[PDB]
Amino acid sequence: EVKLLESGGGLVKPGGSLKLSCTASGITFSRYIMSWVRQIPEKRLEWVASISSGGITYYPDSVAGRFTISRDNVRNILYLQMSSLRSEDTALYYCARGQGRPYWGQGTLVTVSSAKTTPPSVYPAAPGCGDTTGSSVTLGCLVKGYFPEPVTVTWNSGGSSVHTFPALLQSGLYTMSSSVTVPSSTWPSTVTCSVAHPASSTTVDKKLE
Amino acid sequence: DIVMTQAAFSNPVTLGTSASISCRSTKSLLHSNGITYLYWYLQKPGQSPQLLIYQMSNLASGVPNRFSSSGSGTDFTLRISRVEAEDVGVYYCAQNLELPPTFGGGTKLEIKRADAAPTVSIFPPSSEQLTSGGASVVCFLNNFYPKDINVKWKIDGSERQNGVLNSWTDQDSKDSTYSMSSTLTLTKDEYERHNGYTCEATHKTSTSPIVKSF
Ligand SMILES: O=C(O)CCCC(=O)Nc1ccc(/C=C/c2ccccc2)cc1
Repeated sequence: EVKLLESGGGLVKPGGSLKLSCTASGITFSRYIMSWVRQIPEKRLEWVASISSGGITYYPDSVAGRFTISRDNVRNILYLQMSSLRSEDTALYYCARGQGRPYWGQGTLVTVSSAKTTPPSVYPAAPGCGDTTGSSVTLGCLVKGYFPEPVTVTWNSGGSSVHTFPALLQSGLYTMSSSVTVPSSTWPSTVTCSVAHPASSTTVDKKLE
Repeated sequence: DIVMTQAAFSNPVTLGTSASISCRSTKSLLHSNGITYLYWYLQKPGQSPQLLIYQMSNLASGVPNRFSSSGSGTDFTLRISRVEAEDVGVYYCAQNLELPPTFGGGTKLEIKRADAAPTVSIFPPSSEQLTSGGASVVCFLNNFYPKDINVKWKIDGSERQNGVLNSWTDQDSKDSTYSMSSTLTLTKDEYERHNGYTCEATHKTSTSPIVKSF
């Protein structure tokens, strides 16, 4: 197989440092111009650093002097040592073999802030007094008060009518809801929303009624 | 730097027909070896970027031949034949001819379909939430089309515009519709001194605003 895997991301205080790493199967880093790129909220990729096969390093002004890209040719590992981190550095960082047919990993999240990692509060959203109790019912789970943003809502895994809305920041904490739809002829069969928040190593399962 | 330019949007495309996404570079991407170093990738909501085409005309792994790219060294066109609902997302062109790596701003692919009214479902604060002092009322306006819509809140007949938060999804990869949620957040105290909350949704399809209250 051929794949790149970034790791090392997480929460960091402004002015702090962090070291990202990248390993791969099927790609020999020493032979290429290897790079690091990052994806911020804007969702438009930004080049962070590159290192040629010759070992020459390249950096944009945005990180010049604070970031250092390096490679361990023997163990086949790519690194990105970050320092004097700024809030503007918050993003999803990708490791990439850009030449020819580009390859990149799933990315690793780096969050720079003083804020605290808070677990999510999950509240069930089901029909109560006087509702459209019939064919096709809209159920849901409200998730609020968490941080960082990365959170995943899964419905019995077999969810095809799910609608997970973009999380919104509120007073420093994120909030989002997820709705699901199923025919009333199967409502009394157990509908559960599983909220996962790796940031706080928390997973909350709420069974609607 | 080699600047890559694409329009932010393209006209809505009918399912089953072809879509064309343009892109241009400030410098030819045609290398001396005869290869043109242009690649295209796709970004769908909640997914990592996916390579579609590289070296101008080579399909990446798992990419159906409905996708193709053509053009010169500075002007290119990504073509998607027989557009499918799952094709919605943002298409990016980029160059890997030289450093520094540069990328286009991305072009969002819009799918045109038949109008649809929003399925509205409202929910009162949960008991578990009230026991903590909080009080947020939620209502979903799901699977509607077009994406243009507007929700209004009414507490005891009065309009409560303050304290409301709205969140919209991207075009659905399956049904090509849009969805959104409206959440009026307040203290359990403010919530108690009232009763009868209204989630009003006025679309442009019908003249009968679908309103739900409790
Ligand atoms: O020989 C040369 O100088 C030309 C090659 C230069 C090069 O590596 N370019 C290059 C470097 C990195 C990328 C990364 C692209 C990417 C795209 C999507 C997600 C994550 C990363 C894309 C291209």
